[PDB]
Amino acid sequence: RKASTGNRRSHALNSTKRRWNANLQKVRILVDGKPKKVWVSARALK
Amino acid sequence: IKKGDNVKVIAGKDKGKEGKVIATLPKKDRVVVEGVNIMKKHQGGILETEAAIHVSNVQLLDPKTNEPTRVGYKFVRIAKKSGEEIK
RNA sequence: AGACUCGGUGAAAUCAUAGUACCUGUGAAGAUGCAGGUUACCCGCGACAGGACGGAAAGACCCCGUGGAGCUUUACUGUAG
RNA sequence: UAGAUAGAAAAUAGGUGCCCGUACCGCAAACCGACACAGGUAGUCAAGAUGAGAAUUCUAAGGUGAGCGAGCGAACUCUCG
RNA sequence: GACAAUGGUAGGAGAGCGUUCUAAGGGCGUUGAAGCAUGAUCGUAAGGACAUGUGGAGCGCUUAGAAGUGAGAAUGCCGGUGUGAGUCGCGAAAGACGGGUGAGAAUCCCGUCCACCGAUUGACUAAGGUUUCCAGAGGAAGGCUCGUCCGCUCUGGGUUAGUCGGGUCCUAAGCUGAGGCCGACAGGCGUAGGCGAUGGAUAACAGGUUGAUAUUCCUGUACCACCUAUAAUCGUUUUAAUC
RNA sequence: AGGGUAGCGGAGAAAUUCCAAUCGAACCUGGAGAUAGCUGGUUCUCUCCGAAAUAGCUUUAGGGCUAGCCUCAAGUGAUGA
RNA sequence: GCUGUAAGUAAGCUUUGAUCCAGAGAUUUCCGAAUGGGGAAACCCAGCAUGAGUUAUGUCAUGUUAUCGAUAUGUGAAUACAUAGCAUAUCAGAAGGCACACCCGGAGAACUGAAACAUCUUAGUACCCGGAGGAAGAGAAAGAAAAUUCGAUUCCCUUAGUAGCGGCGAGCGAAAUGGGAAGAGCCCAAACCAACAAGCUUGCUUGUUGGGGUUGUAGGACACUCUAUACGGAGUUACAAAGGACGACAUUAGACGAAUCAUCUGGAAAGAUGAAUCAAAGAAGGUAAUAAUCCUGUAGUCGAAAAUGUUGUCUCUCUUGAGUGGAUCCUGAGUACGACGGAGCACGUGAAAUUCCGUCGGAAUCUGGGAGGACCAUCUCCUAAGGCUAAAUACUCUCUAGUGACCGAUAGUGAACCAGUACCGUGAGGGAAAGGUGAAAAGCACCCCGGAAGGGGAGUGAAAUAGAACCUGAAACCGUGUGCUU
Ligand SMILES: [Mg+2]
Ligand SMILES: [Mg+2]
Ligand SMILES: [Mg+2]
Ligand SMILES: [Mg+2]
Ligand SMILES: [Mg+2]
Ligand SMILES: [Mg+2]
Ligand SMILES: [Mg+2]
Ligand SMILES: [Mg+2]
Ligand SMILES: [Mg+2]
Ligand SMILES: [Mg+2]
Ligand SMILES: [Mg+2]
Ligand SMILES: [Mg+2]
Ligand SMILES: [Mg+2]
Ligand SMILES: [O]
Ligand SMILES: [O]
Ligand SMILES: [O]
Repeated sequence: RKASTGNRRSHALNSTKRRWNANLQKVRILVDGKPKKVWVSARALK
Repeated sequence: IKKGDNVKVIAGKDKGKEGKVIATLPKKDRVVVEGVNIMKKHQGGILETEAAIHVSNVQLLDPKTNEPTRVGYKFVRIAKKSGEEIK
């Protein structure tokens, strides 16, 4: 999917403002059902 | 809507007069008829051509009297107040 | 060479109205314009430059503003890395 | 050289040969500079006597007379002796 | 009829005038509306009638309603007009005379003299500007004066290439960049190749000629590539001439 | 001559210097009629009344709030001087 | 009658019906997504096929030539298998544009208010990007609620600036019951069967179609009973399946369309004066001055060869519909949920439900599961983890017809006129001033001075002190003369 995903605020311990990502997990592999490669999550690879 | 027939000019310079017409000029809405003579000049002292007026005019055929011209039935053809002969 | 006279052409910043003296005094406490005196026919032209708290520039100095920017730090709180 | 491919053309005759730009000023009155503005504006040629010399002084080639002038010959300022 | 009060900024309260428009009613108007101008008039004020002149077609009045409803001042915006002032300036510079023209000339044309630059105020091209170029007329404004003139107006007319600078040849810096790697989207990077000259290679010279074009036109003499036509060399299409 | 780097930036033999005549962070548009306890300006007549410049608190003293001091309409009712 | 604005001249056209109006069609150079290559936009350079002209080359005419994907081919081998790639063909695919409007989604600020400010607010606004529509979004209950329960969604009112959130300050802000507009509900997945498929364990199961079946008061499967029958029918092409014939209405040119005479003034009447008329038409504008009866016009009525649009009936298609019983099976998995950080729900981590995001762990199978504002129990209601859906609504670049206690040239669009122009700036971009002769051009023949310009005269016209810088023509400002005075 390859997207900075969930871009919202980051509060400190006293709640100033700051933007962040939550960049969703993706790791690349030789796909075990098609001989090519692509970014893939871990949550699918259970 | 007129091509050289009779009229009576009623509401202009001098009235009670009649005459026969030349160019109608559909855009400017101004007809040419005996009854106005401008003293134009070129390089004569005067020229005495013929000038125009707006339609303050009316027709007269049978009654020998002005009437509202009234194009009536299709036989189009003119059909005046009292009498119905061609325009 | 400019300036100055004659011919030609012809701007400007400025400008509350003006027929615009001086002294001593008063006064926002340094007056062409006020009080009291003094002298001075009306109008010019060329020069000087004391005054018009003259012009030009909503004072560059100083201060105020719970005005603003830039900069520093062992000021606070946060942050990229 | 791999390869093409039957097997040329000496020198001869004849013809065929596209688009753009080309005028003018270009150390200037025409470009930038708001002006017909004492500014800048790369490059080539660059003669004669004197001189080491593209320096300097005077002249060829050639170009120009500078887009207000006539008077008087005071202050004052400026430029020169 | 008496009695008393009636200065006044900030500011509070009250009554009022006029403008534009609307609704209704009633009226005026070429036998001259509105506006404008003049005036010695009415009202306590804001204001309003009247007479006259100009003007050349719409307007008032009473009652009430709604308002973009009033302007002397913003270092206020716009426009016009002065003041300064016929005053400073007229943008380095050597001109003079004669003869013409013309309505009219210090300034225009012609000539003679004079003076000036001369590693230049000269001659040639690039960038650049875009018809300013030339002829014939014109002088309303422009020209820092005048102007019979101009780079201003009006009409008409002018720029010629197989060989010149360039393209159909090449390329660096750099730019773009299939596929591709990256990034939230946009898009960013970059190979292949491709574009891009101030450089590299490249076939031409002298003279003459117009008011205005010149290695472009003509005059003569030359060159490169190419096709077509023609033959003196080749000989399995090998290798040999040959690409 | 041809090219590059662009403003929360660039380049800087470093001066806070240059970045299309401007630089303690360019330029145009949009947010935006930003904000201002500050200055300046606020349009037609009359009539009646008529002050204050103090107390307190105020990251407040040139601002604000409340009480004072005014006005208007009701009410009280002779309480006031 | 015509040869636009825009005059004027000359040539010509037109009852054999021009010009003009409306609909269809033909052409539609070049640039521009630009698309054969390249490119300083509107220029250049090529390729291939065919075909013009040459003896022949140069030169031309037409057509064709990008990329991407998504299909069909062949071909592929770095490695044999065969994939990456490679050459070719097809597609009305897409790219781009825009109305700065309205919608959804991604990302996403600061001045400011707080009397300062960091939580906060402004604001989830701006601008940017993306996508689609003519409307979008949402959506058919894993609700709302607590009764005599109702049974998609959206919008308007109202509840309410209430309840609540909050450095409890600033401020923010619902929802439900109720009254209304519009009213619509449906298909998959799964368990079951048939068919074909590799593993054929010769066990059946997975892979693909068709059926089959779509839910809470539980439903379907499976078994059983009837309806229907290739149709009695419901069909509904705007979801529910996707194609086509044939009538009515509106739109794009238009036509008809009642009625008045005179006197005075006047340069000219449409006014005053009188006597008359039509009215389904006294709305409006023009006409030499103010017009129901002069013209255009209106009320009303008629009218479309062709094209479009919306509607209708037969074609047209396509379809079985209920009930019982519930032995056995199925009811959407790395999902739901929890924690951790965050967002959003009016709701700031607060006791904080409910919903979404990322990492990580990690349930059940109807005697089930979720909610009912922490959490457990009883009760009540509903059944996610798959999808579609008209109207009611918001806006108007634009057109048609209309309207205004809206402006009437320093106002109003910036723009009434040849304006996004001249102009300024390298460029993004910013941005002007300027309406009126008269009724009609009848726009000053002719004389005179003058080089001309300009003027005095004469004439056109009611008026030329209306004569083109032309209605009206104020004040500043400048003059000429003059009563009084210095
Ligand atoms: Mg003089
Ligand atoms: Mg050139
Ligand atoms: Mg010069
Ligand atoms: Mg020498
Ligand atoms: Mg004024
Ligand atoms: Mg002479
Ligand atoms: Mg330096
Ligand atoms: Mg402001
Ligand atoms: Mg008070
Ligand atoms: Mg298409
Ligand atoms: Mg949490
Ligand atoms: Mg999660
Ligand atoms: Mg006016
Ligand atoms: O402003
Ligand atoms: O403002
Ligand atoms: O402002």
